[PDB]
Amino acid sequence: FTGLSKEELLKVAGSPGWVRTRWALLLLFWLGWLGMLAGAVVIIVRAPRCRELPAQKWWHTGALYRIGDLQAFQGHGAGNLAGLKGRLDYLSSLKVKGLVLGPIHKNQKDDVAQTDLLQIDPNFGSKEDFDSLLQSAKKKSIRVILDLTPNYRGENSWFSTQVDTVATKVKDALEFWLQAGVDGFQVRDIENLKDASSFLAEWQNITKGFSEDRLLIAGTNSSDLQQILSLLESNKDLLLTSSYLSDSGSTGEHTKSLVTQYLNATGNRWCSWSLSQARLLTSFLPAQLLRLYQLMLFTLPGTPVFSYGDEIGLDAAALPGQPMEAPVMLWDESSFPDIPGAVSANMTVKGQSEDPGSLLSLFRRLSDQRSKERSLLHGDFHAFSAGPGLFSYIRHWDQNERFLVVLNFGDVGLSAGLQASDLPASASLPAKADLLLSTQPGREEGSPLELERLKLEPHEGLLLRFPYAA
Amino acid sequence: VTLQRNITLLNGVAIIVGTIIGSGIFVTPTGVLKEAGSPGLALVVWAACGVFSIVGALCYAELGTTISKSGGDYAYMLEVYGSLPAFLKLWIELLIIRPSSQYIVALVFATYLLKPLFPTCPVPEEAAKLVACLCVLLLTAVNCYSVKAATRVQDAFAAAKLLALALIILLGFVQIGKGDVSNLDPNFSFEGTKLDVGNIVLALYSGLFAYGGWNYLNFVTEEMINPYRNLPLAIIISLPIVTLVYVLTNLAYFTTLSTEQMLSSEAVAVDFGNYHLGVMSWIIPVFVGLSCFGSVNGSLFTSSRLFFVGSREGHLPSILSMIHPQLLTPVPSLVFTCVMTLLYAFSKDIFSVINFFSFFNWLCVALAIIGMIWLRHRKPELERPIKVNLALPVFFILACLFLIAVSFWKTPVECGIGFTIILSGLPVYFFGVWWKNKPKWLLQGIFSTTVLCQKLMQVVPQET
Ligand SMILES: CCCCCCCCCCCCCCCCCC(=O)OC[C@H](COP(=O)(O)O)OC(=O)CCCCCCCCCCCCCCCCC
Ligand SMILES: CC(C)CCC[C@H](C)[C@H]1CC[C@H]2[C@H]3CC=C4C[C@@H](OC(=O)CCC(=O)O)CC[C@@]4(C)[C@@H]3CC[C@@]12C
Ligand SMILES: CC(C)CCC[C@H](C)[C@H]1CC[C@H]2[C@H]3CC=C4C[C@@H](OC(=O)CCC(=O)O)CC[C@@]4(C)[C@@H]3CC[C@@]12C
Ligand SMILES: *[C@@H]1O[C@H](CO)[C@@H](O[C@@H]2O[C@H](CO)[C@@H](O)[C@H](O)[C@H]2NC(C)=O)[C@H](O)[C@H]1NC(C)=O
Ligand SMILES: *[C@@H]1O[C@H](CO)[C@@H](O[C@@H]2O[C@H](CO)[C@@H](O)[C@H](O)[C@H]2NC(C)=O)[C@H](O)[C@H]1NC(C)=O
Ligand SMILES: *[C@@H]1O[C@H](CO)[C@@H](O[C@@H]2O[C@H](CO)[C@@H](O)[C@H](O)[C@H]2NC(C)=O)[C@H](O)[C@H]1NC(C)=O
Ligand SMILES: *[C@@H]1O[C@H](CO)[C@@H](O[C@@H]2O[C@H](CO)[C@@H](O)[C@H](O)[C@H]2NC(C)=O)[C@H](O)[C@H]1NC(C)=O
Ligand SMILES: N[C@@H](Cc1cc(I)c(O)c(I)c1)C(=O)O
Repeated sequence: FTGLSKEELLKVAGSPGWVRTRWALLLLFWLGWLGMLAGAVVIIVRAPRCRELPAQKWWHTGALYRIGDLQAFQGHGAGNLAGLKGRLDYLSSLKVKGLVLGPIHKNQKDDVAQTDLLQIDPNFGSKEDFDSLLQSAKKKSIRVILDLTPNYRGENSWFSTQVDTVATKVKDALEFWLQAGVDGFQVRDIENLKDASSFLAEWQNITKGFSEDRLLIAGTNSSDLQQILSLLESNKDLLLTSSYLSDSGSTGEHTKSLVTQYLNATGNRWCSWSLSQARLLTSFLPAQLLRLYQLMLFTLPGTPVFSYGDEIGLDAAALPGQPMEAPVMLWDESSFPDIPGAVSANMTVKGQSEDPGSLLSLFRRLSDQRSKERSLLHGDFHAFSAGPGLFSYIRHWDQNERFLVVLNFGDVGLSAGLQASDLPASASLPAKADLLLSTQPGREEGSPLELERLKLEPHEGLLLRFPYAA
Repeated sequence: VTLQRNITLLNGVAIIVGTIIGSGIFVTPTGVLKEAGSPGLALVVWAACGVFSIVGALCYAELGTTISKSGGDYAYMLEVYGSLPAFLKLWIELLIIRPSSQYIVALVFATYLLKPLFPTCPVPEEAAKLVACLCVLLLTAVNCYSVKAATRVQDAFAAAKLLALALIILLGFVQIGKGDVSNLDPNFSFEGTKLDVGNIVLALYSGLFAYGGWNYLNFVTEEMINPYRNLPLAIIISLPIVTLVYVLTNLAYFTTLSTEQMLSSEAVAVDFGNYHLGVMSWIIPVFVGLSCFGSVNGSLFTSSRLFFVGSREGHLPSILSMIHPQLLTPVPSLVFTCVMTLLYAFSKDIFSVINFFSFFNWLCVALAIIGMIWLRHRKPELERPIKVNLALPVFFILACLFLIAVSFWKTPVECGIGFTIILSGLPVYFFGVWWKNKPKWLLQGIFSTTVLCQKLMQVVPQET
């Protein structure tokens, strides 16, 4: 209707000169299609397929939670095993993966003949209540680790007379409690054990000989590096919590050396990062360093281990009339019975759980980032040089978003001075990075920050973040 | 030289089923659960969004049998709202809306086809754009060769995606039989009922994205075999089957992953196959690629048949709507669809059109039913073989306005931009359509370009 009809087109468009060119156009089309396909395949094979997931276990994903004295976790009277079942929705909010339960077996005193590692104390609960606790945590996806130090009431924790009977009853307790369905064990104070190096290997051989989904944790009180490495001669798959980190530490150039030296001596294995074997952070730290260490322990390459109350900044040296090994947990304001009024509103679980600038509001975001992102999970660690008093490092896995953590353990304000100059071509830092959080209030969240004029306040830590690029 | 009538019932069910079932059932269960909290509330959102679409599909079957002309939802607007508010829909659908929902689906096809080669890592950009372009350029040539070929492609790929979804239902109904029943009995652990207004209606919004595209058989009417019987019969067969399959597949998603395993994922079908196969787990992203290869073939057909029909009236240039005889296919409309689709491979951010897509979608479906009830009184003499009882449009027509209100108040800054893009079709209208008697510097050029394209493609006008 705006051109030729049928018959005029069948007149003009049927001649040589017009049919050869349209067959040439068909030739050009089906030659361009195969050229595009060849270009695509050539682009594909000249690329980087992928890396490898390193086949993680359950204790590689998040943090463990140590509950020492079970009577003081909830309170008097209801200090039993079934009461803890009413608390698992708090722990699942903390996103811990494990639960290092305290020693619950019957131990009177130094009488070896009446310490039975298979019989639960009647003041904690009964076997069916224990199994209900286990299966409820299994439904909540939390694993239960059972401590098994025999003398958990004496001074010498390993029964300072002969060693064969206690070593053979601990060995016998593993093959019963594993059939009960527990997911690991912890043995504390192994420096009070005669020839402990050859005993841990037998228990580790037994524990892995039930499944590869089983754990053994071992705890000392030694800060010696060369004593720690001797425990890890024939044991490589052991978790060894100790007092290696704390000991000192108003400087950050000394903490950087501790972390780098422990990683270099071990051969970059899987380690546990904690401050003690049974004590809280406030026993070694001031209140002005609880956030800097909480940022550090969640980003270092290993498994962080915490005790109960390390998320709320609990302190036994603020309320008198309390033991130093087992403080009371501050659930609500009416918790502590004696001296009615010393407990404050910023000191409890309920008081900090709405304030978005507390300790419990930082622990939740950090445990949210640790168990989720593939850089902090099984990435590579590279710490680099900075100013006088800065600990600065980078986690980078393959192509996920990198993390640059910058910590200032000092008390004076200063610059950053990020002279990297050695970091590899797969992880060299850009000119602009984001900012996921900060330890101190008084910054803005989400903004792309520049790493040349970054200044830092006293006792400040930052969790900047940049994605994979050139 | 008419087109044909060669689409039966079974070729009509495939055009609807293969276009509804795309990549929504393999992605959006994260989104509806993330904005709904509980599995049991999502499992009833995915039926409340289903019956809504069954209602609207029945009302479009009414409108299709009444006004039995092709290019539906544009011929139904041209009869009612005139020439200019039909040109205003046809101008948006050829510039933005149709040549983005084909490039996006081709890109999904490409990035899921090369997924078994790159797991822990993502596929390369220039290696996926080229496979998307090959997917478009092969299917346009298959469609230009014949129509009976382009129907048997869609018949194969609709059955392929149906078998792929039935595989997931069968893998779920074994884990139901293995007694791992941690969900679906002790449920409603969140219930997520009300933040201020926006908790149940946003789940409805995402579930209604998952059910889209049930009105493409109206774009291909005046080409069905017996369209007075088969056009509502294909829709009535096609829609509740999609409803039951979409419910059963989401039910099978909850017996494998927990809630947090589903919320932090990127593709629930990939994590489903990772759990239940381990080895031979490369089947599931292959079948997602086949499921997105069927839909591009389904959409090129209807977009070509819409831009065909829109030039018979004079809204579009007249080189379009010219059949090539012998292998009677509208070649210069398919060429135009394909080229305008490949022009969106130069945009570096293409997923930023889905909001305007959904808003424009629900607005034009509202306009259509308003026009249907406005014409049912204004011309009560037409032949209506299938007549619908009222308040099935009215409950649909109020809920469409509520969905325009939701789409408008979720991002106004982009919806106003899209409103300006809609308003940008007026000078084209007054230059080409309304300004009759163009000067001879143009009327010779238009005719000579049409003759040049005719001598290139060997096409005659449509005269039967
Ligand atoms: C790659 C080419 C493949 C061929 C397939 C067809 C391609 C052309 C489709 C054009 C679609 C444009 C839509 C908007 C047009 C405005 C609406 C309108 O004006 O009313 C109809 C109106 C009615 O005219 P009628 O043809 O007399 O009915 O047509 C015009 O007014 C034409 C004047 C405006 C034309 C603007 C077109 C701009 C793109 C030109 C592309 C040229 C390709 C040449 C290919 C061969 C090269 C050797
Ligand atoms: C993602 C990739 C790996 C899948 C490729 C899809 C199909 C396997 C390809 C292969 C060849 C293609 C087509 C090539 C041409 C034929 C001719 C056709 O037969 C006729 O021409 C009908 C004859 C008649 O007119 O009567 C049968 C199907 C069809 C469209 C083929 C259907 C399948 C296509 C689209
Ligand atoms: C960018 C745009 C302007 C280029 C458009 C050119 C077309 C893409 C070319 C490619 C090859 C051409 C043609 C090559 C040969 C003809 C004749 C035709 O052969 C027959 O008619 C056989 C009869 C039958 O099979 O029944 C096959 C399709 C057709 C129209 C082709 C349609 C597409 C043409 C016009
Ligand atoms: C578990 O430890 C035992 C020994 O502690 C290993 O078994 C064998 O022990 C004898 C002596 O007790 C050696 O002479 C054998 O060579 C040991 N067999 C080996 C090394 O294959 C046993 O191998 C350990 N378990 C595992 C899984 O290594
Ligand atoms: C770990 O704790 C013990 C007990 O306080 C420290 O002292 C040792 O005590 C035992 C008796 O239980 C003695 O047999 C040892 O001789 C003591 N050790 C030394 C070095 O004399 C022990 O020092 C602590 N470890 C560290 C590293 O301080
Ligand atoms: C592990 O630590 C040592 C010292 O703490 C690093 O230094 C090397 O030490 C050896 C002998 O101890 C010397 O022969 C090398 O010259 C030292 N190299 C450097 C660069 O100082 C050692 O490099 C660390 N291991 C790794 C793999 O870096
Ligand atoms: C809870 O809040 C009280 C009230 O602000 C804190 O008491 C303040 O302590 C700082 C130093 O620790 C003093 O500089 C302020 O003068 C104190 N305020 C008042 C009103 O005396 C208390 O320290 C907070 N709790 C904890 C655990 O830090
Ligand atoms: N529901 C389809 C997506 C889709 C939406 C619309 I709106 C549409 O017109 C078409 I065709 C397809 C899917 O499952 O991906």
